[PDB]
Amino acid sequence: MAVIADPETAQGFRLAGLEGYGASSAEEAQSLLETLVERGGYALVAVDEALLPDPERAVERLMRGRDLPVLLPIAGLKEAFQGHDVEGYMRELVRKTIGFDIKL
Amino acid sequence: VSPTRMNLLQRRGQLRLAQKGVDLLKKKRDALVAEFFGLVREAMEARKALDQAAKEAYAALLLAQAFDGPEVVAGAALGVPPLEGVEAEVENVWGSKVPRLKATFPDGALLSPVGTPAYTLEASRAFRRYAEALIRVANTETRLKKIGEEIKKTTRRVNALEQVVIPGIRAQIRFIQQVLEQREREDTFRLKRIKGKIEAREAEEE
Amino acid sequence: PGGDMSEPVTQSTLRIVGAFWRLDASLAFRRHFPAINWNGSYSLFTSALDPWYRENVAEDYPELRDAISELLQREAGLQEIVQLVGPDALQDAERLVIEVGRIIREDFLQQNAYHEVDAYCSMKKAYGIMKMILAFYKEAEAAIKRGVSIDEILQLPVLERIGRARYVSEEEFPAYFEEAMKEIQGAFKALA
Amino acid sequence: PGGDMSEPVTQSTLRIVGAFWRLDASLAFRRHFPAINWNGSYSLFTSALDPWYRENVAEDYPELRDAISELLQREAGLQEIVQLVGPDALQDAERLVIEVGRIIREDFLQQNAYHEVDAYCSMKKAYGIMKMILAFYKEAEAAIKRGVSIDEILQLPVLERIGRARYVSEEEFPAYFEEAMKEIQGAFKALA
Amino acid sequence: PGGDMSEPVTQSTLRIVGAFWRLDASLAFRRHFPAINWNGSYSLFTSALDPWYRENVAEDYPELRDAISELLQREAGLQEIVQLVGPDALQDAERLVIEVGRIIREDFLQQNAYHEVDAYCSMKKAYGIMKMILAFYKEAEAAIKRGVSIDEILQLPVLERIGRARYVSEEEFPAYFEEAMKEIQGAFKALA
Amino acid sequence: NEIAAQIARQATVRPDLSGEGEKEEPFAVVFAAMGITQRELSYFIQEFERTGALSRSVLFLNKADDPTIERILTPRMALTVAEYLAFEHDYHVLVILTDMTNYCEALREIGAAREEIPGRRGYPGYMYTDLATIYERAGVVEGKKGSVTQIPILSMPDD
Amino acid sequence: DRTHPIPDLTGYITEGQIQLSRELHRKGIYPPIDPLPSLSRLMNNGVGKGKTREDHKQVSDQLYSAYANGVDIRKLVAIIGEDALTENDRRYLQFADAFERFFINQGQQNRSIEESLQIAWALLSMLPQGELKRISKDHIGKYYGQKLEEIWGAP
Amino acid sequence: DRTHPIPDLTGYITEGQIQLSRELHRKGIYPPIDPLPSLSRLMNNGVGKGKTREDHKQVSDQLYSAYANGVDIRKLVAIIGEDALTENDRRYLQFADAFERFFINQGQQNRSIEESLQIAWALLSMLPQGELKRISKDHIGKYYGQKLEEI
Repeated sequence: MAVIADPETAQGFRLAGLEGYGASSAEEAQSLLETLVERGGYALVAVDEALLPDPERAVERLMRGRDLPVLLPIAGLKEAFQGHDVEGYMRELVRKTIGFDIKL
Repeated sequence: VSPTRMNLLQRRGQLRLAQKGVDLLKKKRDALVAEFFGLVREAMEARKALDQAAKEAYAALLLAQAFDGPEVVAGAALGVPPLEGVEAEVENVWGSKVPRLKATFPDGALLSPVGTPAYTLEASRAFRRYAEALIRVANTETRLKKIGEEIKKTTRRVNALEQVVIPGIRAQIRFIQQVLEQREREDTFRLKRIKGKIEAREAEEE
Repeated sequence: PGGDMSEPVTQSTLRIVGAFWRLDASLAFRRHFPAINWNGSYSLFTSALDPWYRENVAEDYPELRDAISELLQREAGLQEIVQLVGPDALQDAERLVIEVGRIIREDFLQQNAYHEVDAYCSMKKAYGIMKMILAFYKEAEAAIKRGVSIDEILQLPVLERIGRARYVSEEEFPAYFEEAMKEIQGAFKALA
Repeated sequence: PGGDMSEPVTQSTLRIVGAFWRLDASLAFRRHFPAINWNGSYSLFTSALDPWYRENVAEDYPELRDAISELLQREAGLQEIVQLVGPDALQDAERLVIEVGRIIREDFLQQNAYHEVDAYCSMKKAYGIMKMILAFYKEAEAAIKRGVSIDEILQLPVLERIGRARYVSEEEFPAYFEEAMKEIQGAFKALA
Repeated sequence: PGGDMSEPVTQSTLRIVGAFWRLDASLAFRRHFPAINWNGSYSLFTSALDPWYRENVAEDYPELRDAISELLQREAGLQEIVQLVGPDALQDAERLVIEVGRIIREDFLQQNAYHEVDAYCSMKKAYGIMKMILAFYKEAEAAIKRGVSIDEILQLPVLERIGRARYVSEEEFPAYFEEAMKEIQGAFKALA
Repeated sequence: NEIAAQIARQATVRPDLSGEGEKEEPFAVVFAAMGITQRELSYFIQEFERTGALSRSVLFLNKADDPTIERILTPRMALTVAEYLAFEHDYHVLVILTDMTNYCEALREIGAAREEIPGRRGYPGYMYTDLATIYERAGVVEGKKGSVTQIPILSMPDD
Repeated sequence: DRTHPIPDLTGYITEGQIQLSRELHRKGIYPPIDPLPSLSRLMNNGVGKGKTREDHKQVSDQLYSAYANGVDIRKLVAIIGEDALTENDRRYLQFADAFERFFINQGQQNRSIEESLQIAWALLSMLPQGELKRISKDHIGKYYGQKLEEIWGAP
Repeated sequence: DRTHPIPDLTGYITEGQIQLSRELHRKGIYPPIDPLPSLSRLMNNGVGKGKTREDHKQVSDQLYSAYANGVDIRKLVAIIGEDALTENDRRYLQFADAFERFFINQGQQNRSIEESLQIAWALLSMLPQGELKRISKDHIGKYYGQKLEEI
């Protein structure tokens, strides 16, 4: 599969049977993931939230008709120490998927 | 619609059907919402499990390339083959199909069962758990988003009903009612007029 | 006038006649005859005739007629859900009822008046046709109970026999019926 | 005939009367008495009656009444989400306004006609109860802004007290009101 | 009387006149004048006049007219769809149709009766305006086909040129029209 | 009106398909106009003289500026002539009655001037019998060759 | 049509109605009396202790609410399916079916009031105790738990 | 009912009408005058250069066309979510609500024509240029100055 992350971890994912790369620029990332999905030989991808928070504003325009390669955000090198805020992401997802701010 | 009595009764039937359909859709939405709030909790729990399992692989990869060899890891990564057994299972959730990841992902079947480096060995076992937890998060969040889509779809349908069809049918109904009342009033005025006219004429001939 | 069932003459008639056969403009536009609106019609003689039927047609005729009427009522009930959610959203336990409604409506009730063999229809013929329709229904329901998808049920080749039923002559019909019955049994026991 | 306010007699009546108290059946279904719906009802004598209130009850009575009315309006303008999601998943200020709407329509509007004390109420009793509820709502809002949760606030010992003001006699109400306002102020310092 | 077209005077007039210019209140509530409902109106003279247009306006005037009318008809059709699902739930072709429809009915059909210039409009002027609108439509369609999104189409500078075309006087309109064709061509040609 | 004129211009029997009869003599058009306007009348006359069918057509014109109560007689005169031609000189006749709505207007007017009991929307109570005395004057007769074919045209008021 | 002048004025003057239904009739149920739109306006004064058994009123109310719930759930299961319903909802479904098959469809029998209350309690027992929210606890302890026996083994 | 014979026949004789809305009354607005179904036929003879300020007629026109869009955008927001928007649909909802809450709901006070036009320009300013394609370019350069922070 694939992952658009810091290449320093991408080599670990290589060790994990999963090719990965990146160049710490949103533009080149969203440019060559176009090719990546046109070369859609993988079932899913991962991307750091920093390179882009939402991969849909990148790939949905080409992810029409297909749904197999699923895209989801993953934490990065910076967050690996400080940690992630699951609640921020979950709440910003539920707010749109149900139309209200919930669970306070 | 032509204004008659048959049409009026049909429009009333339609209005009753629409209301009894609105409440049914609302109940379907309530069940969907129960399922959704049941899913979101386990989804955030699986995300927390992924977060914690990230620290293990992170710790393994930091001191591996640092304390142990910096290039042995690159050599081994180029050595071990990648994964193409990542087939995905189809799943239907509330009348619609979603993918379900069922990546083969062998464990001992790959290269170097027990090998030379001390940290490159245990690290390779850590990205195993990393990938496993990640695909678990994938499988739960995809269904979560699907259920959310169905909920907003049902909401859109309910609002469409309750603010476009019901008022339109009420307006049609009242227009037909006015037409029918008007015609009845005209004909009774005409009857009274002819009755009085012939009665005046007969009182004239007595 | 204007097809209005609320005129005074139709109302005067409603309270006098013993049976009432209602024509509808929709089925008439579709060229689907006899175009008798099943929902609005009725008959008040169906009880006092049961002895004649049990003695002259078949011992269990009233029960078959009652089963068919209950099926049609259930289908008419489901139509109000279809009309707002669409036919492809129902559970297959319900698409079965809708499809059997369609089969009944277009293979039993609909009748050709100009065909030299479907113009007239005996009563034991109708008995046979009802019998095998509801036999197939019961079997296919038992099937869906075993995880059979609804679509392949709607492709079994015996449906063509059931559709051709009403064009068989009155003296050929018993052989056709005794063949179709075992064929319907086999269309499910053989798949196992 | 069947509850349609558009019929000629109701339309002719609504052009001359000054108040329209709307009894309702759904309210009586959930044991809310007297079943006057505060949403359809209306009155046209208030604007002319303000001075009698300002002189014979209090100088701020119209303001308290406007506050209670706006509070009920907010509460009712929120029923869609609470029916979609349920109360216990709302935010802080929304759950606060929901619970205050409940306190209102369960300790102020509701009245037991068979009880030997609540059957009748003065104007000053109503003014006192409204002032109590407004004080509590102000304190609860400030506290939730400060950092307390709602579950503590709904367990305050003064909720049962403000919910008991319906049943105190007219002679023993004024001192009751004074000490109750004292306690409402009191629990606040615990919230800060 | 009620704006109702089934009243006897209207129904008696519709049997003898050649054209029926129907006014609408909905168009007048949003200040769209002359507020004529182009869906309900018709004219039975339009065919006998073509030998006149072909010699006195332009040889291809009827083609322009028929294309404009067909565009209006399509946008009227699909706006019923867009009413329930919003404009984002439909593809780029329908978006272009909707935008060109808004352009047509806000830059061609409207006519300020109190403006010192717009109050009167010749035939050559109307031909030129229709020609501009159709030229832009064809170009934008080819463009959206070859990979430009809708936003850069809507942010073009030539739309302000087409929009103010009706305020240009008669004796100087031809030069404005030539320049406008230049710009409609050049805003897409420099746009690859 | 265009559909009616097109039918009149193109209509023909096909005896090579029935096999019987090989004559194919054209129709003789009887055309009755009640309350017709100048526009529609001009269209009809020009179409007929284009197709060359005036030499075998009878016309009873009652324009919209003619008196109203005349329209009580136009259909009956037209159908008298049609029946005569068909069942006496073996013609195949095609009758086109251009607007029955105007006939009903005239009927209602003369009926309400006389103060009867009116029917559904003021129209008289005998309108059914009155229209039947016009429509039922058509068909084919045993032992004769002629035929009378009717194509009434009416305008449903509010569709 | 319940707006025709005859039933309209009869509703003005009388105290309620018993609505017959075509659906129960065609489904083979007799007498096809439809409990949801029917209503007796003077019922409260003629039931209770000293007149009938003392549980009469609450039993009738619980039956009414449970039937309405079961009917709506039967409509919902067609689009959702019985595997996606809660347990209490499946109970309500089965209750509604047994209700319109045993309580309503009585045939040409002559039931007394005590047998009617027997059948009512046997039906209410299909639901879980604690869902019976209109009946008081004493009546529950006194009559709940009875099972359908006389209705299938006896006529 | 606007089609009842009384308001209907009265509509054909007068030179306009001021129609009151029950919705604005429910919202607490006063005077609950909803501007879409209202009309004043003789307006153009009384306003304009040398009678009122110069921008009167065009301000009215643009204000009307802008508020008319807000009503229908707010209508479709009531069916699909409020998520489906752009930068400008936010603008139009905000303008419509600020209109109903500041321009109409004036209370019992007496506003001159100058401060009325001032409020109107302050309410139009919360739309960008370019959308105000009903007014000309000159007095918008003149009057776009104040924003609604004056209350």
